Amino acid sequence: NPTRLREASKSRVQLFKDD
Amino acid sequence: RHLIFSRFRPISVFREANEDESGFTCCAFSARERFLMLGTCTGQLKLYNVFSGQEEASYNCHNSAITHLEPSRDGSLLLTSATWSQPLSALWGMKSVFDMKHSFTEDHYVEFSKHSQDRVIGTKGDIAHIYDIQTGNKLLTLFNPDLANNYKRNCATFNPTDDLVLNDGVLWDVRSAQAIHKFDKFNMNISGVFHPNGLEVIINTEIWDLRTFHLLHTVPALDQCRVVFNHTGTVMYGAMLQSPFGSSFRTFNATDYKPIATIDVKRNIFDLCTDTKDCYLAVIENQGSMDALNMDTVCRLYEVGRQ
Amino acid sequence: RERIPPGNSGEETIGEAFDWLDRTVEEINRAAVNHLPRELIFQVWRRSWEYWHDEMGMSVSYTKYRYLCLIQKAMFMHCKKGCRCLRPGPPPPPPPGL
Ligand SMILES: [Zn+2]
Repeated sequence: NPTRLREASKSRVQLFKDD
Repeated sequence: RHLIFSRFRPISVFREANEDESGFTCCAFSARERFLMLGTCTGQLKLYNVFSGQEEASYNCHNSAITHLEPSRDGSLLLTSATWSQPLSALWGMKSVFDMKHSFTEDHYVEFSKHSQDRVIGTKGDIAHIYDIQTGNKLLTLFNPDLANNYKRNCATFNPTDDLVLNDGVLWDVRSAQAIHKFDKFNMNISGVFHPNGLEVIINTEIWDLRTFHLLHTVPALDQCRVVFNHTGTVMYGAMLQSPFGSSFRTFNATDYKPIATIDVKRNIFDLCTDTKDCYLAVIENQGSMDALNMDTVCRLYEVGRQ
Repeated sequence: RERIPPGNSGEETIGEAFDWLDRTVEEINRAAVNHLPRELIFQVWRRSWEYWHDEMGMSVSYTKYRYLCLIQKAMFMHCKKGCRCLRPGPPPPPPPGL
């Protein structure tokens, strides 16, 4: 998945928290 | 001086903005002190605006906990060291873009030369390496197996004029790459530091005369402490490393080595740093334990000279 | 005023973040068994899993991440005391002006 974290308005932690 | 440096007053707290558990491990002021720079346990670096408290940038530097940060005097360069992941140290640029310039894959500690900052001194176990900043090329390695003290926390370092190097308790003359003196060993850990005055060497509890190698002072309250000087070399801060981290720091008069104060913070102290104005002190402060699955670690900012 | 470059943390992709997490947890474990007591590692792993995965119902990714942060701190403490024990780089800067 080539979407940047900034594009998604996510930090690493938030990304892992959501799933 | 004994009045001013015995009074400290907390004014703010910085926490990692997006985390449920703050994980700061290291702090330093930026070259012009608009920002506090904070390393984290996962190898990122966060910059907070001191005035407004806002986080303004996050960088990805290493794959393990930041242990050391040093901005260059002009603010165009930054040195970092980490914990277990290679490369352990590196050199970053801080102009229009944040970028990596050089790797020091096996050096666990790293420092700029002191007079002109055109060089970096690195430490690998008992060995010191000196690098040229432009090329990255290794200029020399200082090591002598017959003279080593094998201190557990060895950190090589330049003297203020860049003509001398202290490494593993051995004075080296840089120009000739010859060992000049080997200091007596009285502890297992601390390898030692030059006084900014250019006249003394401070190794754990022993203060030696740089010219005559005489023992000048014995300062028992410095035992196992990690030492930091303020900008003018008039005051020393120390925090004890026996979790073995102490919960106090001590201030000392840097000209006669007399104690000033002991300040109990009721948190384990991981690191600390001072600005160039003696206005603020920043402290990395931890609470909790592995047993509780909680190691919340925050940065507290103090006003110096106010109670 | 002092100026600083824009952050690059947000320039990592979603895919590479997940791979970073998987790869790093495995590597920290292999490294830590040469410095820390093996049963300490096993104990923090199992307790972290019971609490955040089984009890709080968080994802395996979140669970692994809370665990990694604890081990990174343990390693930090070990190396600060002094240690005589027996791969893709940083993401790119964002494009300037954007
Ligand atoms: Zn070890």
